[PDB]
Parts: sequence; structure tokens; C-alpha cells
Amino acid sequence: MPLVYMNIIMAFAIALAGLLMYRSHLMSSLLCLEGMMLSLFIMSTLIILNTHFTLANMMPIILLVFAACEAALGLSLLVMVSNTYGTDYVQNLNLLQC
Amino acid sequence: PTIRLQEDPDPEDENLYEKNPDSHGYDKDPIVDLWNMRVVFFFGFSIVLVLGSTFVAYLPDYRMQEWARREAERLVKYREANGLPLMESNCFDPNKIQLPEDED
Amino acid sequence: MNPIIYTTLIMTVMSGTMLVMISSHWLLIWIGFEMNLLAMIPVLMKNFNPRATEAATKYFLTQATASMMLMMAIIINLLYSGQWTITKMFNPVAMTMMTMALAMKLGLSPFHFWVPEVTQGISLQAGLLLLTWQKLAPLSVLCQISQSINPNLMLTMAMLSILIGGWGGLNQTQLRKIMAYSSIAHMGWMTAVLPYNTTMTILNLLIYITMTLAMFMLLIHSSATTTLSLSHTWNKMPVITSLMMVTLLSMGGLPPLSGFMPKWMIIQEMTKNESIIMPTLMAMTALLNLYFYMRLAYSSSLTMFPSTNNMKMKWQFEHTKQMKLLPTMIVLSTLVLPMTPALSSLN
Amino acid sequence: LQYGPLAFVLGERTTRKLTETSKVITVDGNICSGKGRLAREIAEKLGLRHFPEAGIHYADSTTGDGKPLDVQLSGNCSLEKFYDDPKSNDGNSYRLQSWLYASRLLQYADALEHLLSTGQGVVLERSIYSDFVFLEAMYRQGFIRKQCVEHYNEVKKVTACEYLPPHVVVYVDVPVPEIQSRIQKKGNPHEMKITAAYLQDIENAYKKTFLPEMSEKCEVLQYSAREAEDAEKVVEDIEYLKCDKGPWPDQDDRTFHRLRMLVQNKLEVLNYTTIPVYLPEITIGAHQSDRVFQKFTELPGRKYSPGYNEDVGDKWIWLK
Amino acid sequence: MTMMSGRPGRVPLQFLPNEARSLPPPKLTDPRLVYMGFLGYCSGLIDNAIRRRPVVSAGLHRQLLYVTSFVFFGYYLLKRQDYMYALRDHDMFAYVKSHPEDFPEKDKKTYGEILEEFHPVR
Amino acid sequence: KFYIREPPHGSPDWLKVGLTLGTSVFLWIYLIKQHKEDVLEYKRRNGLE
Amino acid sequence: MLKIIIPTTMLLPMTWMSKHNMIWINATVHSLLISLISLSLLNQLGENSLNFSLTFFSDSLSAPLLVLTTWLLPLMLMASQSHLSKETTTRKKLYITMLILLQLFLIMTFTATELILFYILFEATLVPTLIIITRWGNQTERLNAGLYFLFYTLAGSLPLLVALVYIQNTTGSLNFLIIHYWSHPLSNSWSNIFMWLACIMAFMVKMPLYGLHLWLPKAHVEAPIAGSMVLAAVLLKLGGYGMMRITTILNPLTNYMAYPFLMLSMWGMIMTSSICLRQTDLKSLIAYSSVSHMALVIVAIMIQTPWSFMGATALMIAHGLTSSMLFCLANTNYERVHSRTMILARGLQTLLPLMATWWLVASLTNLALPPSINLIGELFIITASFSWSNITIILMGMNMMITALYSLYMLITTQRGKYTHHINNIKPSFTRENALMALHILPLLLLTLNPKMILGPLY
Ligand SMILES: CCCCCCCCCCCCCCCCCC(=O)OC[C@H](COP(=O)([O-])OCC(O)COP(=O)([O-])OC[C@@H](COC(=O)CCCCCCCCCCCCCCCCC)OC(=O)CCCCCCCCCCCCCCCCC)OC(=O)CCCCCCCCCCCCCCCCC
Ligand SMILES: CCCCCCCCCCCCCCCCC[C@@H](O)O[C@H](CO[C@H](O)CCCCCCCCCCCCCCC)COP(=O)(O)OCC[N+](C)(C)C
Ligand SMILES: CCCCCCCCCCCCCCCCC[C@@H](O)O[C@H](CO[C@H](O)CCCCCCCCCCCCCCC)COP(=O)(O)OCC[N+](C)(C)C
Ligand SMILES: CCCCCCCCCCCCCCCCC[C@@H](O)O[C@H](CO[C@H](O)CCCCCCCCCCCCCCC)COP(=O)(O)OCC[N+](C)(C)C
Ligand SMILES: CCCCCCCC/C=C\CCCCCCCC(=O)O[C@H](COC(=O)CCCCCCC/C=C/CCCCCCCC)COP(=O)(O)OCCN
Ligand SMILES: Nc1ncnc2c1ncn2[C@@H]1O[C@H](COP(=O)(O)OP(=O)(O)O)[C@@H](O)[C@H]1O
Repeated sequence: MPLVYMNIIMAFAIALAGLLMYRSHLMSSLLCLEGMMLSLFIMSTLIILNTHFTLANMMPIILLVFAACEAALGLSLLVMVSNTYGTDYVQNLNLLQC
Repeated sequence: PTIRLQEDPDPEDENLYEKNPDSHGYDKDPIVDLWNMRVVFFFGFSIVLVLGSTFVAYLPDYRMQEWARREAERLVKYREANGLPLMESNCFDPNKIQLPEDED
Repeated sequence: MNPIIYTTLIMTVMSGTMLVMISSHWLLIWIGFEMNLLAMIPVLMKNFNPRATEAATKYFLTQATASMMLMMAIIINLLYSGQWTITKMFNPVAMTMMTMALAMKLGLSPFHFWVPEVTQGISLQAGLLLLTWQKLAPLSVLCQISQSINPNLMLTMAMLSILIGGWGGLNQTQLRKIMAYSSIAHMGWMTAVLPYNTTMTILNLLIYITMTLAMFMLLIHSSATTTLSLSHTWNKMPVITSLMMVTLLSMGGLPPLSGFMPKWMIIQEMTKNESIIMPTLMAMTALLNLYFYMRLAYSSSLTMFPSTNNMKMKWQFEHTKQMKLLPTMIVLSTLVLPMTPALSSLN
Repeated sequence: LQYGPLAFVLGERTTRKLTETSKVITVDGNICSGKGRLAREIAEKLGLRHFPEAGIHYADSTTGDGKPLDVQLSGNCSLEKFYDDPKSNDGNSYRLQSWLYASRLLQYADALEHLLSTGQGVVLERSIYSDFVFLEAMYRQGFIRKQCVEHYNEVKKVTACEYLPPHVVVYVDVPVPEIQSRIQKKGNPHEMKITAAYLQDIENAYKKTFLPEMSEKCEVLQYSAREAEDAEKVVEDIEYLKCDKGPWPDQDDRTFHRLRMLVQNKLEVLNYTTIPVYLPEITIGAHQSDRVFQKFTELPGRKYSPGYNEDVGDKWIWLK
Repeated sequence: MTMMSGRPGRVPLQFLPNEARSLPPPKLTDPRLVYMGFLGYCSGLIDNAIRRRPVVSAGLHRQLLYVTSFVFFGYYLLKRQDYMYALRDHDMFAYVKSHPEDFPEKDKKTYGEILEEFHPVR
Repeated sequence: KFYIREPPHGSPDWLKVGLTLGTSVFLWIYLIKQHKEDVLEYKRRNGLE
Repeated sequence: MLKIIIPTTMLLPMTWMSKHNMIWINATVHSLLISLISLSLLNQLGENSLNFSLTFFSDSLSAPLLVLTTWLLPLMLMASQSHLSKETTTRKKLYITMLILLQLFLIMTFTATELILFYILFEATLVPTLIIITRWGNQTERLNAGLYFLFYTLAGSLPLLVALVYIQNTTGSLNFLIIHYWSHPLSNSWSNIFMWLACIMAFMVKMPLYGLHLWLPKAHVEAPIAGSMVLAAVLLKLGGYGMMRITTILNPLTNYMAYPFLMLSMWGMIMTSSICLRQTDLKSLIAYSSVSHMALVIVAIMIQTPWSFMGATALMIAHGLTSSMLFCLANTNYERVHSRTMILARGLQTLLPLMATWWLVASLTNLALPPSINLIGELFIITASFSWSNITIILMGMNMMITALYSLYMLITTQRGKYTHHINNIKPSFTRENALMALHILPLLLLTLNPKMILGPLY
């Protein structure tokens, strides 16, 4: 594997790590979700272009579409949470325990 | 109210002899109680206890004890006349046994 | 929410699950998971009540993270072999990533934390759907890729799920958290036998689904979500508590009830593969589930708790809407052991 | 076809039934006022269904046969003995209050169901919204404990929040001495033991709290004793109200569908009246619960569902 | 692992292949069918119990439908199960036939020639 | 009797009763016919009769 | 064998279709007739068992157990109908249903040909027993007792299942005839040691073996009368029957794996017998005498000789009858004074003369007075133990001395001395109680004339 593939995979790992390690703002985590989607898009596009798989050229576009549905979903939830607390802090989501 | 709830008082037990001086202790209803007594006594003491014991006493000898005694008498008679040993040390014949090759 | 909108969201959830179940292309399986989650989020929020918003947000974050790892595993597998068909997963790093993503989706330990919270935060109908229908797609994927699954990782997560579900259920007074921990333990039982026999996995899933449906419908019939609220039901509908007690005993796995069939069928299978310690530990650990089922049975049916005066008014009214499949579900969850050999029809 | 999601999907809506005559009207006032006759006359003039004040045996009248049941199997409380001994150590006071609130909740659900299913307006005497004035007077006179008030507030908080308050609140204002004299004139030996402080507390709750927060969501029509008998004036006063303050115009077909799905199925209406809060006045031990429930089941029409009781003349049971 | 999921010539969603017609159908008095009917009867009784109707005699048409549906489903379930076990037996016998060196026929000694250890009980 | 006339009462819903009984008898007739066909086909394939 | 099973199953619809005041009569009559039918299984062969079908078979070991099981149901119904008077009709029918289901499970358990079916029925017997204890017991401890009953048993039997499906994977079958004919020795290895433990500990907990006998003084004490009767008379013998059945596969491994259990049994005999000397609860004393008696059955099964097996069968049957009678005798006094303290009601021989005779006969059979079958079984086990090692006579002799001491003590405390002055509600004995005692004691004495009927397959 060339250095570009490892750079893309490292980008995905950094974003996943960013998602997993929460700070305070919910939106900061939605941004890491978007970054994971972007890294997947670039990785799959590079693999598809390199092997000249013509039909697969439509799959990153599809991959983009469901990226928006996931973002629009998340932002929707971020609205409701904010409407309850006046803040998007994940500390407030502690009504339910394990 | 220093009570924690509304509850019935614990009721005192009923003596069956108060209303049925010959009560048999089976039921509050005298007729049902008397028939419970009669049916228990008849089907326990007259049927299972007596007829069942009689049935078990006269069971046929499927254990073959008299048969074994007769066979033993036959072989003791036969062996004694012959002069052969009354009982044999080995149940299974040696000729049909194939021991391993050698003792070492 | 409008009834037509609710109906179409339910159909979209089911359509996503079926899309996962009929696809041969990995991208379509991923799309089915995405479509399932998209329609699943509003069903959890049907009653607003901010605890539902919290449960929906936690569920969305967990499932989106799992979806991302799933997509990454798909792409790694494609990189190491130009293959999109769902098969034995030519790359082992991709296989580990895929197993972890599916374990997060199912809620196996240690990815199990979200199940009790989301289940407690949503309604009982939403909990029924979440704990029955949502398991079909990930388990159907795991059955397909089972041959390439690493036994050490899958069995580690299975044992952890059984232990953690059993331990967590002991501390619960809320009925929905009890159901969640029961679900975690049964998921562990399902996934322990998966590398050896997928027919046993399917059989356990079906029996667990009928038992969970019966239990959730009995909890909907008597609108109880706590132990003390359920302890009032003997004084209003004794038959419901009696059927609940028998269903709880079956869920415990006691013979001759239906619950026993899967465990009996899994242990035997694991003994044909020279696995002895694992089934013994799993069977001994399931006694924790049995204990906290027995405690609920003590609370609701085997003793009578004090009631309230206003309950008298409830004596004058009947349950209006009837669940037609509840009697069949109860009978199927209890009296089905004599037809165990019919499991051969699942392969 | 019982109303439900399927009937809503195919057509039926409730906004089309409303004809500006819906007007949920409640006619409040202190004890022994003229509010009953005013309510009946208002319901007669406006063509509205009247609801006599919900009492201890209200639920009996809507189920089985309308005949009241024994006090042991229904209510388990006595208004007469509340007047005889308000501070009795058997918990009769708060038990009566909590049972009466449950009966008022059931009556409000019945009235809402009638209005939402037929479009015809309903007149009520009191409601769950004014029930508390009897609770406060009980607590201020030292008849109930603070725990009883907290339990009442808990039950009210999770129940009264699921309904639309009335359009029109009619209050009949009669001073304490006049109702005292009316009580002395009526002849009921138990009712004469109402102290003046009790009635004064009821009026204080009505005027200080009930009417002020009733008047911020809809207009309140207060009347005196003499002008309350003049029913046509009150009816035409209601005829010229400008209802733009309450949430009733802010209701859609989906909210009405949710409300109608709630107002049928009385078991869901009464769900939170029996929450597992163990106060001595209302908690009943397991033995008494079992005995009284078995006694209830032995009643002539109560062992089975309404159409399945062979001993009240039901027939063709084996084919239902 | 799936033992027969991908058996050659298998129709994806058939539930009852044509070759299964070569097997004797289960008798209508099959004890398993009678147990399915008993399950249907119990479902009907519980239906009467939950709805607060006279348990034994409330709805005979409904109880009959419960029994009939359970028996009707059980008949085809039994057919599929019997066919699947017949397939397992067919494949196992064919594989033993086609791999003789893996299942060698062993000439068996008699107990007169085998030497078993004796462990006295004392 | 009852206060509310309790619409499902002594005259049962004859359409539903008829549908239930018809479904039961239709299932039974179909099952007997199916079993007869299965026996005939099994004997035909196995050279028994 | 279905000629016993199916009539037992018909007791359920018969009970549920009976009149409110006829359930006890119908159940008693028809359970007695089922006992009469069960008596036909005593006709046993000398060489092999009665192999009814592929599923059910009867041997000279299971036939007396079946007869005792069927005979116990009428006695339980007679003993239960007094304290369940104020109960509602449906709950009375539910109690009788629990008893009928228990009998059905036990009957199939004692005759199953295959060990997995035996295991499933032997575990199914837990559900009705637990429901009986925790729903109709009188005190608050009955809940805890239930848990102790449930988890002691299961923690023992869950490994057994794992062993059984293991064995079928290596030998090919779990049919008992095939298991016996195709038997092979157990090698001396750690895997075989743990397989031996998994096959044995489940039965040891049921006996129970001294050390894991804690559940029994709780469960028997807190249970209602029919619960304790069935727990002592039949449910304890499931462990003995299962151990006797499963020992064939165990040899020659049993010779050294039996030592810890033989030591535990031969010392816990003394321990529990001495515990009976200082016991303020009469029902608890009766419960502990059962552990002391079953230690002897454990010893007899572990030493693996024909005399020991005969003795163990005889002792299991005799103990079932005697312990059931003693529990009933204590319940007669409990239903008068509503306390299980032994010294609360004294001098009862003065007030209840014939029940005192019943007490005396039960105590005499408990201390194994010759020629009762209690003594026959005890003496056979003692002779076999003497053959196993002469020093055993010291422990065995000591147990006999102690057993007579706490038996007659139990007799002297409750029957002799002077009656307590305050109690004044001691009514004369009912015919129901007297007949319940007679139907316990007469079969016991009658079994002396034909002891070969209870001596098992080794006779
Ligand atoms: C191995 C073999 C075995 C396999 C086993 C498989 C698994 C077995 C089962 C697994 C577990 C199942 C769990 C089900 C959970 C469901 C949750 C739920 O509904 O709530 C519980 C519910 C609670 O009720 P409640 O709370 O009292 O009611 C209050 C209301 O909820 C209050 O709500 P409301 O006021 O809004 O009321 C609205 C109400 C009233 O309803 C109406 O008014 C109807 C209105 C009509 C509107 C029409 C809109 C049309 C426009 C939308 C179009 C959408 C298109 C989507 C597709 C897009 C494709 C790209 O509607 C509903 O209540 C729900 C409607 C359900 C609709 C179902 C849609 C099915 C979609 C199918 C998808 C697959 C299609 C193919 C895809 C192919 C791939 C692409 O009661 C139950 O459901 C009890 C449990 C029922 C379970 C059934 C038992 C299992 C199945 C047994 C039958 C046989 C099964 C096997 C079949 C074999 C093949 C033939
Ligand atoms: C109240 C006053 C008391 C005193 C007055 C009473 C008067 C005297 C009456 C007492 C009689 C004394 C007995 C003397 C012995 C004679 C009886 C003996 O001859 O019968 C035995 C027979 O006894 C029976 O074998 C034993 C009966 C079996 C008991 C079964 C009980 C019924 C079932 C109840 C269920 C209980 C569960 C049991 C679980 C296993 C002999 O057996 P056997 O040597 O062959 O017979 C040889 C001839 N045969 C073979 C042709 C028959
Ligand atoms: C608690 C008991 C379970 C209850 C289950 C629900 C009961 C209702 C039955 C559901 C109806 C649908 C099944 C039959 C309709 C057509 C079936 C056909 O279209 O599908 C076939 C499949 O047939 C089904 O698998 C058989 C369904 C039978 C289910 C019953 C078995 C239960 C196990 C035994 C427990 C005792 C139950 C007795 C009931 C009282 C296609 O086979 P195939 O596509 O190649 O396999 C797909 C999965 N693979 C490839 C991974 C293997
Ligand atoms: C209170 C009631 C509880 C129930 C009681 C159950 C009793 C279970 C006891 C099991 C009996 C014996 C088990 C194994 C046999 C020998 C064990 C050991 O002590 O002996 C030596 C074993 O050697 C060593 O000592 C290894 C064992 C040491 C480690 C085990 C720890 C035992 C400590 C006691 C723990 C308490 C047991 C109960 C737990 C709750 C024998 O010497 P060796 O020739 O080398 O080994 C031969 C055995 N082979 C043939 C299989 C190879
Ligand atoms: C009320 C308390 C009762 C307690 C009962 C619990 C003790 C039960 C005895 C042990 C149960 C597990 C045994 C497993 C079943 C045996 C089957 C078998 O033979 O498998 C062995 C394997 O045996 C084991 O693995 C068992 C090891 C132990 C695993 C679980 C540990 C449980 C605790 C052990 C000590 C406790 C036992 C005595 C305690 C008495 C009760 C206090 C060999 O198979 P293979 O692997 O194929 O070997 C040949 C080819 N290689
Ligand atoms: N919510 C309540 N709490 C306590 N007592 C009540 C309540 N409602 C009515 N009552 C009592 O019921 C009796 C009749 O009620 P009232 O409205 O004062 O006269 P009427 O309705 O007959 O014109 C009175 O004794 C009144 O105190």
C-alpha cells in the first residue's frame, strides 16, 4: 500500500478517535462523524479509480447521499436537545443510567 | 393513623364440631363430609389395602425362584451320581477362550 | 404523529431490514442499515418527553458509529480483493472491524451500555420493536460471514454479554432495564454458537423473539413499567400475572418449558466441537437471569402486595384494545419443547 | 368499527363535527349554592348534555346497570361520616377526596368523549380543575396530612395535563352566612356540622387561586345568588363570549385524534390514580384486597365481560 | 457454519422441494399433529381467559379456528422436517459409500479373544 | 340489564361467525384433499401401487 | 405404561370440571384407583426389566418407587383439604393441579429409558414444588426457602446435562439398556475425574449429602403439608434412583472418587443425628432425621455391592413412608396450636390417646425396630459397610444409638409429662387425621411379610 492509502486510513482513525473522545459540544462530535464520511469517500474513490472499476464509480456518490441523511438526522436531534437545555452539552444527557 | 394500611383483623379458626358434632373433619357440609369419609374409607381400606394386598400376595412366580430350585436339584442329582464336582470353578469353557500369546 | 406517517415509518424500518436480508452486495447491506436507522429514530421519539430525546440521541450516536466502522471494513475488504459480494471476508483486519461494528449494533458486551438506557427512555411499544425486530439484520449478516469469524473474539464477547446481562439484571427495579439486560444475555447465547452452527443461532433467536413478544405484550396489557406498579396487577387481573409468571419461568430456561430448548440445543452443539468449559460456564451464569426473573415472579404473582383504594374503580372497566397474537405467543413461549426436532426445518 | 387509527386513516375527523356550540361549560360555586339548577337550565337552553355532579357512585352508573354498588365494593368512603368525624383516624377524609377526584376524572373523560364523538356540548358542575378547593379546605382545617396533599398533587400533575380545560367557567357566588342558613333550612342532620371556617376556606380557594388561573386561559363569568336564577341572561351572556384565549382554537385533527384515543379506554384514563405511593389512608392490605375483590366478582353482572354473563340474561354465549 | 444452506440444486425459498413428494406423508393421526392441535386448543382457552370470557365454552368457532390453524400449519411443518432429515440421511449414506477408505469395514473379534481388565469391587 | 346497551350481545355477529366457520371447514377440506394427493403421489413414485 | 400415565393426565380436566364441593372426593377416589392400577407393576422378572416401549421401562428398582409415588397423592389430598378450606375454588383447583403435575412428572421420571429424558423430567419436578412452597407456605421465610431449593438443585444439575450430551457424543446413545450392555471402564485421568463429578454431584445435592443439605431444613420446614410430604417421601429418592442408574458408567473410577463422599456421609450421619437432639422446632427435627437417614443410602450406593443396593432400596421406601407419617403427625398439632415449637404443647397423650399411639408407632419405625423394613434396609447397609471396612461398625453403631435417642425424646416431649395449662382449644382427633395416619402405617407393616417386593433388582 502506498503512503496515500495509509494517510487516508490514518485520517479515518483520527476521526473515529475524535468521535469517541467526547469533549463538551455535541456539534463537535457531529463534525467528526462528517469527517469519517469524508475519509471513507476519498478511500473508496481512490480504490475504485485505481482498479478502473467503472460501475463502482457511482457508489461514492451513493455514499455521499446517506452521509447527508445521517448529518441531517444528527442536527435534528441537536435541535431538540438544545430546546430542552439551552445548550448542546452532552453532560445534560444523563437522565437514563445503566 | 399509625397503621400503615387498612386491613382485616386476623380471623379465628373455625371448629367443625360446633355445627356438626359428628363432623369427621372432611368438610363443612355434613352430607359432603360424610360421603368424603365413606369414599376414603371404602376406596382406601376395602379396595386398595385389602384387595391390593391379596393381589400382590398371589402374584405368579415370574422371578423364577421355584424354577431355579428345581434346576439346582436336577443338576445336584446328576452330578452326585456321576461323581463330578457339585459346582464348577469356571463358568465359561476354556476351549472357547483365546488368551494372549504368551505370559511375557 | 399521524397514523399514516407512523405506518410508513414502520414499513421503512422493515424495508431496511429486508434489504439487508436479501442483498448480495455489501453496499446494499450498508444502505439497508442506514435506511433502518433513519426511520428508527422517529419511532423512538413518538412521545416527546425529553427522556425519549435522550434515548434517541444515544441510539443514533451508537448506530452511526457502528455504521461507519462497518463501511470502513467493507472498503478494506474491497481494497484487498476487488469484491463486493458478502462472503468469507478475505481480510482479517476487515473481519475484526466488521465483527466489532456488528457487535456494537447488536449491543453485545462491551458495546452493551446503550441498551438499558435507550430501552428505559422509550415507550413499551418502542422497546418491543427495539428488542425484537432490530436484531434480525445484524444476526443475518453474521450468519453469512460466520465461517471467517474469529472464534476467540466472538466467544469472548458472548461470554462477556452473558456475564454482564446476568449481573446487571440483579440490580434493577425498572422493568425495561430488566428486559434490556435479559436481551444482552440472550444475545450472548445466540452469538456463542454462531461459529459452530447458524441453525442453532436462528432457533435461539426465534424462541427469544416469541418470549420477548409475550413478555412485552403482557407488560403493555397491564400498564406497568416498575416492579411496584406490576405488583398491583394481581388485584385487578390475576390471569395476566399467572401467565407472566409462567413466561418468566420459561425465560429462566427451566425444563419442560420452551426457554430450555435453545440452551439445551446450544450446549449439545458445543460438545460436538469439543467445547466443554464454555457451555458449563454459560449454563451456570444463566442462573443470574433465573434469579432476577424469580424475584419478579415473587413480586407479582406468587405473593400478594398491598393495593390502593382507587383500584376499586378499575374493577368496573375492561381492557378495550385486545392483542390477538398474545395467546399464541404465550403458548409458543411455554409449551413447545415436545416439538424440538422440527428445528431441522430451519436448515 | 370502534374509533382508532384505521378510522382516522379512512376519513373521520373531529374538526368537522364542531359547530361553535361545543363550549365545554363548568358551573362552579360553593356548597348548597344554586349551581345545579343553573347548570340544568343552561344545558336546556343551549341544547347541551348536562352532567350531574359526579359523586361517590358515579362510576357505578356508567357500567353494568346504573344501580350503585355497596360502599365496600365501590368508593369505600362516606361523605356523611366525613361530616360526622372529619378528623377520624381511619383515613376516611383523604380516601373520600381521592376517590372523588378519580370520579371527576372519569366524568371529564366521558364528557370529552361525548363531545368529540358527537359534536354536542356538555355542561358539568365541577371538574378536576376545581376539585382541589375541597382538598385545601380539608388541609387548612387539619382534616388531612401534608402527605395526602402531596399525593393529591402528584396524581393531579400526571392526569390533568392530558386534557383541554373548559371553554366557559361559570361561578355562582353566594356568601358564607347565606349558604349556612340554606344548610340549616335543608334538613340534612349531617350537613349542619359544616363549620363556617370550612366554607370560608372553600371560598378562599375558589377566589384566590381557582378563578385567577382559570381567567388567564378563558373568560370567567361570575354571578350573584339573585342573578344566578335568571338563566336566560346567563345563556345570552355565554352567547356573546369571544373565545380567543384558550388552547381550544389551537387544536388540530391529530391532537384531537390523540385526545379521543385517550378519552375512550377508561383504564388508560385512570392509569395514574393508583400509583404505588403507600399512604395509610388509601393503602389496603393484601388480605382485605383479596376478600373485597372476590366479593366484587360475585356480583350478578361482574364475573365476565358484559356480553358473557349467563346469569343476567345473556344468550348465544357459546357463539360469541 | 451452515451445513446444508448451500446444497447443490436447492431452490431458494421453496419450503417443499419436488423430491419431498417421494416420502410417505405424515398420518393425520400423527401424535405430533395431535400435540399441535392441543397447542391450538390451549391458545383458544388462554384467549378466552385474557378476554374475561367463560374459558371452556365462550367461543366455539374461535376455538375451532385455533385448533384448525395449528393442525394445518403443523402438517406442512412435519412434512418439511421429515424431508430434511431424509436428506441428511441420504447425503450421509452417499458420502460413506463414496469414501470407503475413510470408513473401513473392520473384522470384529469375539469376546472370547478380547482381553478386558477386571476391576474387583471390594 | 345493562346501562349502555352493550352492542355486542345476545344476537352474535353472524357475518364473523360465518367467516370463522367457513375458514375452519375450508382449511379442513383442503388438508384432507392434500393428504389424499400426497398419499397417491407417494405410492405412485415408490412403485407401491 | 400409558395405562398409568393417561389416567393421571385425566385427573386435570376431571378436577377442573368438578363441582366446587366435589373436587376433593373425585381427586381422592381416582388417585386411589390409579394406585390400584400401579400395583400391577410389582410383577417383576428375575433377569431383565419390563421394557414397555422404546421410551418407558420398569425395573424392580423403579416399581416400588412408582407405587409409593401413586400412593402418596391420595394422602396428600387428604392432608391438604383442611388448611385450604377458606381458599377460593380456582386456587384449590390450582393446588390440586400442582399435585397432579408433580405426580405425572415423577411417574415419567422413574420409567424413562433414556437419561436425557430422565434429566428433563427430573428437572421439571422443580416447578410445581417451588410453586407449592412459595405460594401456599405460611411464613415469610418460604420465599427464601424457595430460592434455596431452586438454586442448590440447579447448580448441581447444570453440569450433569453438560456431561450427558457429552457422553452421547462419544458412546452414541443415552439409552440405559445400551449404556449397561456396552459399558466400558473409566480411565484414571483428570478429564474422567471431572466427568465423574459432573455425573454425581447433581444426585448428591438431591439426597442431600451432608455439606450441601442446607436447602432441606428450610424447604421442608416452610412448605405446606403436602409439599413437605412429597419432598421427603419421593423427591429425595430421585437422587438415590439416579445415582443407582448412573453408577454403571462410573466404574472403576468410583473406587477412589467415593472416599470424600463416604467420609462426609459417615460423619454427617452423626452430625445431623446429634443436631436432632437440640432442636426447638419439631418439623425441623423431622427434616434433619431425613438427612441422617439418606447419608446411609449414599454410603450404600457408593460401596457398590448387592447387599448395599438391596438395603438402599428398602431404606428409601421405608423412609418415604415414615417421614411422610411424621410430617403429618406434626401438622395435626400445628393446626391446633399454630406453632412448631416442640415444648409449647405437652402431655398430649392425656388429651389425644389414639394419636399418641400413632406417634409411638411412627417413632418405633423411625428408630428401625425389627422386623420393620426400616431395620431391614439399615441392617443390610450396615452389613455391607462392615464388609467394606470393619471400623465402620463404630460409626454405624453410634448413629443407631443417637437415632433412638432423638426419636423417643421427640415422643417424650410432645406426648408425656403434663399438658400446658393455658391451651384449651385442643379438639378431639378427626376421622380424616386418624385415617391419614392409618394409611401411612398399615402398608409399612404389611411390607414386612413380603420384603422382596422392595429389595430392588439385586434380590
Ligand atoms: C426463519 C423463519 C422465521 C422468520 C421470522 C421473522 C421475524 C418474526 C417477527 C420478528 C419480530 C416482529 C416484531 C414486530 C414489532 C412491530 C412493532 C409494532 O407494530 O408495535 C406492536 C403493536 C402495539 O400496538 P398498540 O401500542 O396497542 O397500538 C397503538 C398504536 O401503535 C398507535 O399507533 P397509531 O395510532 O399511529 O396506529 C397506526 C397503526 C394502524 O394502522 C393503519 O391505520 C394502517 C394505515 C395504512 C397507511 C398506508 C401507508 C402506505 C404508504 C407507506 C409506504 C411505505 C413503503 C416502505 C417501503 C420502501 C421500500 C424502498 O399502525 C400500526 O400500529 C403499525 C403498522 C404496521 C405496518 C407494517 C408495515 C410492514 C412493512 C413490511 C416491510 C417489508 C416489505 C418488503 C421489503 C423488500 C425489500 C425492499 O402490537 C403488536 O404488533 C404486537 C406484536 C405483533 C408481532 C407479530 C408476530 C410476529 C409475526 C407473526 C406473523 C407471521 C410472521 C412471519 C411471516 C412469514 C412470511 C410470510
Ligand atoms: C385393631 C386390633 C388389632 C389386633 C387384632 C387383629 C387380628 C389379627 C390380624 C393380623 C394378621 C397377622 C399376620 C400373620 C401373617 C399371615 C399373613 C401371610 O400369610 O401373608 C403373607 C402375604 O403378604 C403379602 O405378600 C404382602 C402384601 C403386600 C403389601 C402391599 C400394600 C398394598 C399397596 C398400598 C400402597 C403402599 C405403597 C407401597 C410402596 C412399595 C405371606 O406371604 P407369602 O409367603 O408369599 O404367602 C405364601 C402363599 N402364597 C405365596 C401362595 C400367597
Ligand atoms: C416458538 C416456536 C417458533 C415460532 C415461529 C413462528 C410461527 C409461524 C410460522 C412462520 C410462517 C412462515 C414460514 C413458512 C412460510 C414459507 C417458508 C419459505 O418461504 O421459506 C423457506 C424457509 O422455511 C423456514 O425456514 C421454515 C419455517 C418453520 C419455522 C418453525 C421451526 C421452529 C423450531 C422448532 C420449535 C417448535 C415449533 C413448533 C410450533 C408450535 C425458504 O427456505 P430458505 O430460504 O432456503 O432458508 C432461509 C434461511 N437460510 C438460507 C439461512 C437457511
Ligand atoms: C461441603 C460439600 C462439598 C462437596 C464435596 C466434593 C468433594 C470433591 C473432591 C474430589 C475427590 C478427588 C479429586 C481428584 C483426585 C485426587 C486429588 C489430589 O488431591 O490427589 C492427588 C492429585 O495430585 C495433585 O495433588 C493435584 C491436585 C492439587 C490441586 C487441586 C486442589 C485441591 C484442594 C482441595 C479443594 C477443595 C475441594 C472442594 C471445592 C469447593 C493424587 O496424586 P497424583 O498422582 O499426582 O494424581 C493422580 C490423578 N490423576 C490420575 C488424574 C493424574
Ligand atoms: C450445589 C453445588 C454442586 C456443585 C456441582 C458442580 C461440580 C460439577 C463437576 C464439574 C462440572 C464440569 C465438568 C464438565 C463435564 C465433563 C465432561 C468431560 O468429560 O469433559 C472433560 C473436560 O473437563 C473439564 O473441562 C472440566 C474442568 C472444569 C471446568 C469448570 C470448573 C468448575 C469447577 C471445578 C471444581 C468444582 C467441582 C467440584 C465441586 C463440588 C461442589 C462444591 C474432558 O473432555 P475433553 O476436553 O474432550 O478431553 C479429552 C480430549 N482432550
Ligand atoms: N369534591 C368534594 N369534596 C368533598 N365534598 C364534596 C365534594 N363535592 C361535593 N361534596 C359534598 O357533597 C354535598 C353536595 O355538594 P354541593 O355542591 O355543595 O350541593 P349540591 O350539588 O347538591 O347543590 C355537599 O355536602 C358537599 O359538601
